[PDB]
Amino acid sequence: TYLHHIQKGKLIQPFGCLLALDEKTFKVIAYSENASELLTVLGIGTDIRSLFTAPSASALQKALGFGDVSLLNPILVHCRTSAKPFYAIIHRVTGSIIIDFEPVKPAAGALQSYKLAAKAITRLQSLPSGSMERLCDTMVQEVFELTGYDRVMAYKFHEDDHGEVVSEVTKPGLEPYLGLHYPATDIPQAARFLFMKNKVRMIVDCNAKHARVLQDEKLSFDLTLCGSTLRAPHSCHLQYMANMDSIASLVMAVVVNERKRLWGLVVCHNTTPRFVPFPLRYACEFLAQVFAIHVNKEVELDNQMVEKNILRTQTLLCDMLMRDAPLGIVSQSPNIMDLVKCDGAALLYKDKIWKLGTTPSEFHLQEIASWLCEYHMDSTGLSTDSLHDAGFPRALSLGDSVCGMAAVRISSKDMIFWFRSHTAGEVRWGGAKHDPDDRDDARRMHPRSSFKAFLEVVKTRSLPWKDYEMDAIHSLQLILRNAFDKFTRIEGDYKAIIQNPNPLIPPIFGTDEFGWCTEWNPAMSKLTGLKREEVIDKMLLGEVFGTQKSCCRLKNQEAFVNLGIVLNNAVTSQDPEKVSFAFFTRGGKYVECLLCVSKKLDREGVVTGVFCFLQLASHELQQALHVQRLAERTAVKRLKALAYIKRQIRNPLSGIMFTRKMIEGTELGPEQRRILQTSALCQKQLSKILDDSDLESIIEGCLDLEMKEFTLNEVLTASTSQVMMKSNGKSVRITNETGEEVMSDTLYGDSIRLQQVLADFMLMAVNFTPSGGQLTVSASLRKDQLGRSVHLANLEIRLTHTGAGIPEFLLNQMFGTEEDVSEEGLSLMVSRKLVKLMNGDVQYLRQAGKSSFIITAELAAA
Amino acid sequence: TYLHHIQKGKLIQPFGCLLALDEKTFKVIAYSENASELLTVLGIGTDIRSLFTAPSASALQKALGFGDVSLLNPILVHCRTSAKPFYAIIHRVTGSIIIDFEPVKPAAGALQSYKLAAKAITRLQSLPSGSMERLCDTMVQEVFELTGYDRVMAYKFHEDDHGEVVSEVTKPGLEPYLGLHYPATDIPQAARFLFMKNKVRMIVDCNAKHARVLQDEKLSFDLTLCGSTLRAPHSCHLQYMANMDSIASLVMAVVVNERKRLWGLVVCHNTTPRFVPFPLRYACEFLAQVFAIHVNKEVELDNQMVEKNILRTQTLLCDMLMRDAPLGIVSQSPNIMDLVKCDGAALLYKDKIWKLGTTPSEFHLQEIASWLCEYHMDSTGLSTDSLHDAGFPRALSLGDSVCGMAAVRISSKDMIFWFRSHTAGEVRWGGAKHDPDDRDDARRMHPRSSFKAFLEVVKTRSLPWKDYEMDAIHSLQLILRNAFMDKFTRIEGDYKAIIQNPNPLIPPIFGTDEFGWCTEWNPAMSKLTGLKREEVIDKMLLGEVFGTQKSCCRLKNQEAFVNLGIVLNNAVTSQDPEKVSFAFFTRGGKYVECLLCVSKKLDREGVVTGVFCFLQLASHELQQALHVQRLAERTAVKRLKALAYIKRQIRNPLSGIMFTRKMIEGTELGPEQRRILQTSALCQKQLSKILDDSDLESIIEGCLDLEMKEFTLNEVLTASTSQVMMKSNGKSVRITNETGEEVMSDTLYGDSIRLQQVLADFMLMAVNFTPSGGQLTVSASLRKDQLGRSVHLANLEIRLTHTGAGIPEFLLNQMFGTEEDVSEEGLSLMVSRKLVKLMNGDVQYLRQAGKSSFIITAELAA
Ligand SMILES: *[C@H](C)[C@H]1/C(=C/c2[nH]c(/C=C3N=C(/C=C4\NC(=O)C(C=C)=C4C)C(C)=C\3CCC(=O)O)c(CCC(=O)O)c2C)NC(=O)[C@@H]1C
Ligand SMILES: *[C@H](C)[C@H]1/C(=C/c2[nH]c(/C=C3N=C(/C=C4\NC(=O)C(C=C)=C4C)C(C)=C\3CCC(=O)O)c(CCC(=O)O)c2C)NC(=O)[C@@H]1C
Repeated sequence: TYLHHIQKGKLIQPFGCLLALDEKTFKVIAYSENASELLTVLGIGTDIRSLFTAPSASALQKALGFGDVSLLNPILVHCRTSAKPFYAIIHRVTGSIIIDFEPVKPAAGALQSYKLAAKAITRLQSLPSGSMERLCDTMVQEVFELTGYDRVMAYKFHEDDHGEVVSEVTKPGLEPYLGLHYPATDIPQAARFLFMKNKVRMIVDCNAKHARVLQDEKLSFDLTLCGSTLRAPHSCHLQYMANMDSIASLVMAVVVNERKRLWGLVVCHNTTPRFVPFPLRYACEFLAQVFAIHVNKEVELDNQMVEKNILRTQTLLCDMLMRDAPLGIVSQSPNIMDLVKCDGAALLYKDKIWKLGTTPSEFHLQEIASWLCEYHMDSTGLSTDSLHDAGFPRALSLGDSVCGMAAVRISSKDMIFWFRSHTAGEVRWGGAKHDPDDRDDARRMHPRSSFKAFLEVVKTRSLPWKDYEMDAIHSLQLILRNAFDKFTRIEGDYKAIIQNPNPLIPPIFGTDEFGWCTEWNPAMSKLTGLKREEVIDKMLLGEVFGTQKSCCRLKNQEAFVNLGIVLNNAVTSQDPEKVSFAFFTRGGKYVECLLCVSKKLDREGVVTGVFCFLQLASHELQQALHVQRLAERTAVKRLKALAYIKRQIRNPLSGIMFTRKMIEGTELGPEQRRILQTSALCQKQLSKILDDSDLESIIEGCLDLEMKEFTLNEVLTASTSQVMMKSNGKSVRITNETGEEVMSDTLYGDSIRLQQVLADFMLMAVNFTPSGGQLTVSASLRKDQLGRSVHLANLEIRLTHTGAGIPEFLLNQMFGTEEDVSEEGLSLMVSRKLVKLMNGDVQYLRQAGKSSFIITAELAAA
Repeated sequence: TYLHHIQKGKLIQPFGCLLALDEKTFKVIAYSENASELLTVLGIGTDIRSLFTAPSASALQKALGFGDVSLLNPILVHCRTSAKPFYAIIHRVTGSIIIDFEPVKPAAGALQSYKLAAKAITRLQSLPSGSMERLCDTMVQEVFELTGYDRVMAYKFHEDDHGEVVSEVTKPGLEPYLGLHYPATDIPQAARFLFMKNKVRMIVDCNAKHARVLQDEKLSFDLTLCGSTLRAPHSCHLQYMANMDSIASLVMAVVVNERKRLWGLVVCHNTTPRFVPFPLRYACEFLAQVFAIHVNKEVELDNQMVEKNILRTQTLLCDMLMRDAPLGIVSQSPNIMDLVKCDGAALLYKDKIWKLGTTPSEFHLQEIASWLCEYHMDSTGLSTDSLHDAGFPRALSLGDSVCGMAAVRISSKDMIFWFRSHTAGEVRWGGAKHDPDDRDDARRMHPRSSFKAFLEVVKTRSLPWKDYEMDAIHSLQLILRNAFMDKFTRIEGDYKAIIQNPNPLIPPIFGTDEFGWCTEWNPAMSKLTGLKREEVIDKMLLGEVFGTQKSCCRLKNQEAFVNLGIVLNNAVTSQDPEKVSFAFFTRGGKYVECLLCVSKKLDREGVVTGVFCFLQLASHELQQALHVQRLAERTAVKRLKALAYIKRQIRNPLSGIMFTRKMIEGTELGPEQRRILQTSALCQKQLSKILDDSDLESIIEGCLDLEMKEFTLNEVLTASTSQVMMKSNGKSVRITNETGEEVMSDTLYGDSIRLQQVLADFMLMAVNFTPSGGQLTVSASLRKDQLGRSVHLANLEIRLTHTGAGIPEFLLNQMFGTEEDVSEEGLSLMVSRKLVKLMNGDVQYLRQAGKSSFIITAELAA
């Protein structure tokens, strides 16, 4: 096996010395070949104190007999002959305690080494939780500057033990490996087992004259070098790295629960032999642990969202109970589409179909019913990843517009559909497509010699239907049957995997106008142990949910008062009110749930009682809303100011609109009419900025552009108009030099947003240009040198000024370098991002003592 | 006694009839004289089914069998003779059941009764917590409009059982009772015991001639009337109410926990006889229960505020440990004055005195030091509310500047003092001072006839010294004495020499060196951890003292180990204290959840030499208070930065519009061109003024400063018209100014932008709700002859006009503040309401037949 070969390896990488001391007599029994030429007699049986100085021996011996030596590493020792600084790393092996010596090429202890990554941890913790891509990208970015390798990657393991690169930052000029998939056999289980114990592997150069550990034959024990930091990599990996042209590597390890699972590895490559000091490697261990800490939060947050999707679906399902059976679930605002994520829905009732979105034709839906009625008659529901895989003869007749389906037969020949469109199943492989039946074998020596990308075309399929999604469809099926259980799941392989669902209806209990209980759901009975008959007429507040001598017991008197308040506030507002409910069951179980209480309305429209139900949220979920509940009104109390300001700023903006519009009627000067056109564009800048409520609403998401005709002559004129008043006041000379043929180009990009981006960028030069200084604006389409045959475009704007350049603090705050942003540099961060959405990036460069804003943009048009 | 007299009372108020039925045979065992004339034959042995209609009798019979009959009260019944409505109040007594009937003079059950207080409940929960005065003030307001009594009071019970009025709202033209104290003799302990059972007690007529309840059953059981709502008030209290001139009363008992203590009472008075229907009385019971819960919450917040002060004192004390010298404890702003709430503090150290704040003279302080040197040798501390009470021979010389003092014996001659100034101890009694030697006497027949306020002057003392404040300064004993068994003498209230043992508040402290080994382990830490300092010194704090496995103190998991390392390294970089959570397992198994404060330790040479970690032990409720504070702060800094970007990026296009207007001027413009330009001018200043005064923190709750600028009336109408002309011209409504040519040409001086801003949104609110037809007319008037123009003032009247039904009042009343719903149309009017109101004017809607009109009158000068 591979593990047996790795643990029996007797070769070490020629960048250090490995001396092993006996556990009992505390003298060397094994040594590396290069020890004599690097530590200076090196013969076996000489105490280490002979080969070092007095402070080194005392420091080593004190930690030699320590309990756990992991934290004391690294240890700075000096040789007796020349006192050349060495780093000593000590790990204990049952055969002999092994010390690895690493020269200190021109931080002692675990805590001091962790300080090297302190700047990286403060960047990971100060991150918006929720997005795993941002967490992965910021971790690879930190390692890139922390270790200084040519290419840093985040290799994430999937369920099939194969991996995919989720993020990558490299030096410019290197081919990107982002998105590539690699076989599971590339990293065997021997390496996966050791990565949970070593957690850091470093290779200085894949072509090195390996040294030999010449342990004496008199040693009864089988000394192991698996845990050492100097272990020579296997010959297959040396050729594997040579094929990828990665001479040096530093592979990290991420373990979710330090149950425990190797989430992935952080791979740092280098085309040249690279050496990294041990404190940095130890620091990377801490950073990986912090990364694994935050990874476990993202999976928890994902688990919270899937719980909120169930809760939101439960809220929707209760609403569909009150609505009319055949047509109520369609006419209202929350449709059947909101129940299950879909691109369309249909409802075949009374030989009539109620299309609700991107659904097949009316004729085609009838043929869907014919296929369902015979091929899958036994099952009342069906879910298919792809309709062609199911066996539909005319799957291709309706095209690739829709390929998934989740249909349940409520009654007779009436069925309700749920259509899902296809997804881009394009996956790129690293040179070998992983397959389930491949297994690691020790006979293989040379790996694949080609690493070119493989484009594996996956058959046309939609997203797989989630397990919780299927119960939501089944829950509506129960609702519709009453208002008037085997499910087929053709997913993946062509196998009719029959399943039964779990009803997702919430525990529902109702009250009449006076207070007597009226309804008691079976889900309510199973949660509390009280049958429907025993709580069918007793008062809810007093006898059913009461403090003393009650069928269900509340915690204290506050619960009694709180329950009565909610049951009375329901009549005032029909909208559901969410409150925390807790009570004891007949068996003494303490349950914590979230109570939704809403009015019950009859056909006449009068209050006929209260319809309420509980949401069985988890303890972690309950605290999430409860904490947010303390600041829930902040979205209303504070929104008054934003709504008032936006409303109060809109009134005189309209006054500006009416005033200048009427000017066009009157007689105007020949060149004077041009002010109206410039003023109109600036006016539209106010209109669009008012629509954008917050910058925080665009940084995490994407601020959509505008597809409109647009000429470059006006925007530069409009952008200059904003900054002339500042420039004319504090003297600043401004000139524009742009292509005359570009005025008639009439580009298809956004005009108001690009004007805004250039407005503050041009303001930047004015605020830092000395009196009388210049300010040049340029433009260059360069349509003949970017491949305009394939529909694309290019753009560039230059902003040069005098004044020895702008200060560093304002300049550094762009590109998300410094976390804190000033009241002045935040706009530049938004402005820089606003051209990132335009496939461009702004840069700075100082030439001849001048400045330059190299802002680039691309016009994605067709 | 008083309780014995009440328990054997056979009189009831002539406001209803009382019928007592036996438990088994259900026959009338007792009745009142008024029953025959109110329920019609009637007598003992009469079945109650023969007094009402069949549907009503069965409803009563159903309630008689209910286990908890307080739920079904009240019950609406009708007499069979004439179907006269009645309310049945039922309560169970061991001897027999008692039924109270109440006439109905033009909600059945407890739930529907609570609906009458639903409006009052929502203005108690939606209250910003922190002060009991606001909660007490609003609760009195709820009962005032609900019950409609002449006056409503909040009577708080103090420790000595005497009461104090803490809140009061009355009908206009009364004598306020706020702040008045009343002796505990007024409310006997017998009445307090009954209030824990009968929450609400009502007296209708003070001079009513009670009708005796006849009971000639010759049975063993004695019929008690304590629980009946019809019970006759005691003879003494009947004369007690006559002196107060309060015929009717409605007292509500407030019990904090239902440990169970009567917090106080809510008293309602009415000069005329008053009747409150039972549902409102039951609703008042629910309101008291909600008030009781909120009172406990206010107490809990007050208790947490004390804990925060202890944590603040603990954090301050840790700084004094690192502070250099007894000279230094004065220099830095975290001085002794912040340690204890005091008006002054003086430190005596080696024949030199340092004073901070309001302290006595140099010479008097020396005698103060000499006074303890000859009076209180045994005690090392002192605490006197008043120095005159303590025994200073020259106490009067110090004056009112300093009256109280806390003293500390740092050394034989070293002393450090604190001073508190005299506080105005004004308490007004109701007419009889309450003395502790007063006991309830059952033989008393007439109460006091004088209720005028009697003012008792309390002796000149200071604020009462708290237990933790004397503890805080004792914690300074150990810190100062160590860096250089005991008794503390307290003089409080009556002259006494109480000796108490203080328990020092020094928090647990542990520190490490630059490598990781522990350097300190406080005795407080040893008690909490169970580990002696000997077993922790010279051992790694991370991994050997605090660690997951094989460690002295066991962390919960790898989460704590990583987090502890982060805070121990961020402290070196960040000198400021870091507030993080910390949990660890004591060797005894205790899971100590606490907060960790880490600050780097600086040597005298200025080089870092480790960390200084101390713990703030906080309850499970205090920790979440800071946790939600950060999350409340989590969206706080974001909106400031988000608004500062929207505000900054709207200013730039405004400068562009300003520049275009400044350049549209040209060489010269036509007669109308500059006029239409002028309308654009004042419209732009409205854009700038709104941005400068954004977020409306002042115009909504304060007196925003206005601008007095030479103004002309004619421009304000035209500029404000164009803002609303866009929507008006486009739709069916029209705008036509009323003839004011003489007065518009006439000049009045005011704030153009502020008046136009108010006028602009008032017209837009009009055009919006004009029902797609009719004309809008705006008029004006200048008043300088009708009002005195010799006062250098003038009156301006602006009158709008509608053509339609009229804006709804439930939205119009929102601008006056009566209504608060989610509709921005009323929000804008309310904010502008104070803006004109700031101009010594008012705004008034004036309804009419065809032409609904506004009225915007403001005070304008010249
Ligand atoms: C030999 C025929 C087979 C083999 C054996 C093998 N592989 C490892 C360890 C690693 N393999 C890795 C693969 C990658 N390297 C990359 O750069 C990328 C993607 C960009 C991948 C997927 C990685 C990483 C490791 C860990 C490196 C390390 O330091 O251990 C080993 C263990 C080496 C050792 O002696 O310790 C072995 C025996 N790998 C093959 O690809 C073929 C099938
Ligand atoms: C009789 C010699 C003594 C006495 C007896 C007494 N008092 C009560 C009940 C109350 N007395 C109250 C006093 C106040 N009333 C007020 O309006 C104010 C302040 C504004 C005060 C301090 C109050 C209140 C009550 C409770 C009234 C209720 O709800 O019942 C009683 C019990 C009456 C009964 O028959 O139940 C008795 C026996 N009070 C005196 O002042 C004299 C000394």
